[PDB]
Amino acid sequence: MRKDGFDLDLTYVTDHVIAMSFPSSGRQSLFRNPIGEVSRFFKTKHPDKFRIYNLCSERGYDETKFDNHVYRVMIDDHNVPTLVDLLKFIDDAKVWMTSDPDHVIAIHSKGGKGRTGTLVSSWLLEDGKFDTAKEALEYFGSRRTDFEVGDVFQGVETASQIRYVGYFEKIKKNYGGQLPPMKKLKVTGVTITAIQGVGRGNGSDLSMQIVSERQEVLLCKFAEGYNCALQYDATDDCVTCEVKNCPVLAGDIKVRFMSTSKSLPRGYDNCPFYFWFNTSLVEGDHVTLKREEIDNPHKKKTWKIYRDNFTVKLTFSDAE
Ligand SMILES: [Cl-]
Ligand SMILES: [Cl-]
Ligand SMILES: [Cl-]
Repeated sequence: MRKDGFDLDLTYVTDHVIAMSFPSSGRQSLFRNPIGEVSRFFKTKHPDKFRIYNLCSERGYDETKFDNHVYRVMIDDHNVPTLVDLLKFIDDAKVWMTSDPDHVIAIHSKGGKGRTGTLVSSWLLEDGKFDTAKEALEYFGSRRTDFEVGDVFQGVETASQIRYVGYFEKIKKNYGGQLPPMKKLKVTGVTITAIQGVGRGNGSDLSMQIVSERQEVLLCKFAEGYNCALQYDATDDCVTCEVKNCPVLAGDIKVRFMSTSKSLPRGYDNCPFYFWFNTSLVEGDHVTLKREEIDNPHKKKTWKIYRDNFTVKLTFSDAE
């Protein structure tokens, strides 16, 4: 049985904003579901000071029980909260932080990085500490790593996480802190540039899944023409796919690309590359994401595969 133990990692982002995590378990530990007991300690030994936010996956949410002093947010590892849930979090934090100058918010997630960073950086924007998502993200990265070099990827883990902090910035600045109006869209096309070196280099290994919040709503398989029609353009080093039968989409959308190619590595989320967007913040008839704006190609270790001009564009139709 060698070594067990409780390793509570606590990082003061500001004097009243804490990021907490438990980096050490491990495997079979006596300390199962530590949040309940950390909460119990706070309400006993430091009453009416700390409010804990527990950020956990769909599966991990089931293991939790309601707590008066704990606010739960459902977010999958290497993913983002719904924009609605992000705004609800900000509202709850605002109420807690403003009611008493001594009040502290403590944000917890398993890895103490991507999910925590998304919410902490959004909070820093709400409290006016920074004017831009980039500044907030870099600052949190610097606090959690104790390292000076400003890197947004030290603050969060994925490009969608960076996007969602940006979404909050836009909501605060341009929408009066309110959720933007619903926008209904259908995906009618996908275009991928710099396809050479990516799987088979011609799109024939690829499939695309569209997920609405947590439910698959469309699957396209490119080579086969399953809900689609693939065209490979060698002269422009790109693939374009007509997307067929897309249902009406609204709100938070996840797009995942899968491959039958052994040579194309999976990153996070059990796939080669993926991204999140919100339909309400789509401008025009498309969204185009560059290499470092896509989840997985954002990592330098994949740059021999996803080259400088690798981009993914979704083309939309207006659904009333
Ligand atoms: Cl419950
Ligand atoms: Cl792999
Ligand atoms: Cl239509």
